[PDB]
Amino acid sequence: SFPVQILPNLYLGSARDSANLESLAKLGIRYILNVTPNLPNFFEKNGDFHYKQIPISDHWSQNLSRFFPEAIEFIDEALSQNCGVLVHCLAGVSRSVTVTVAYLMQKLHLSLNDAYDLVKRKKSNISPNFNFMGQLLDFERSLRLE
Repeated sequence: SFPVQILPNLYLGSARDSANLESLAKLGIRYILNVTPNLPNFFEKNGDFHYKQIPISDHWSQNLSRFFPEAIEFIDEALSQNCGVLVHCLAGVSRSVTVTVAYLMQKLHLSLNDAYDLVKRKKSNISPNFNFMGQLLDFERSLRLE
């Protein structure tokens, strides 16, 4: 299996997907965001390619993880440059799913339902995680404040 395209330039990868830097390059992906439980936050530029790892604790907090903003800035900084972005979850998928849905809500002004549905359309195995769901509804309320 390979990473799915949620939107032009926006890709979502699961733990089992072929994260082959050559496959990625072909698809015209110069950015890569690894979302994974408890890894040190780190980033580096490989000339063309950009790489970043940000933690997303799947703990009960209603807390975003302050990395949602960075994750979005990173995805945004890519999409703006009109080039591929891969949001990858190295363990499972819930975390990268909650990240791209959060992105879709803020930058494409989609509601949770529409955003989540868009992702379910391209990734049917995914299932909701109540904790993350609670955090995204929280996130949407801020956005709603306007």
